[PDB]
Amino acid sequence: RGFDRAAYAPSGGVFKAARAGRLQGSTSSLTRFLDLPLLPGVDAPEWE
Amino acid sequence: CDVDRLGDHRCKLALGPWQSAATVIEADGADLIVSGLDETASNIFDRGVLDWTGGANAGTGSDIRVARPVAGGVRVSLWSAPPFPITAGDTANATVGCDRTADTCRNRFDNLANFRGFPLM
Repeated sequence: RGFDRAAYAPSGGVFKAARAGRLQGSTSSLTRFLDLPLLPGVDAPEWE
Repeated sequence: CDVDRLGDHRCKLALGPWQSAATVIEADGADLIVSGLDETASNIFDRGVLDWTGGANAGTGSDIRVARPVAGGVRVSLWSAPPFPITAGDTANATVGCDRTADTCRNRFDNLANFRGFPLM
């Protein structure tokens, strides 16, 4: 059966790759404390 | 991408400038050294075809597995040895090779209109 060393020599391929993005990054929250006067339309507004 | 073989009607390749004309400086079967090819042409003709106008092949070309520029003109390594013994100085036609990677297709030709590429799924 005919065979060639050159035929078996490697091209090296196309090396295809696909971009991916994964998950989310943790942060320290900037909590803000508010002291507005209590207003109507809010349930139980006394010690809130 | 199905740009694939360049110049396919569905592929609608621009063709034109990339194609080049070359002659063989030396005959080494698969590794024949060629002349008339620019250093820039090498590595762009990688995965290309090297139709030989001269000789029995008469425009039939073994695929160039790898194109690397060397002294004395680019040395072309074909995927397979050419059918029939190829004389040095035989007329040849040099063709670009399309990797078909979507990015490669885009960089070389950018045929968005005819890219059968599905890079992101």
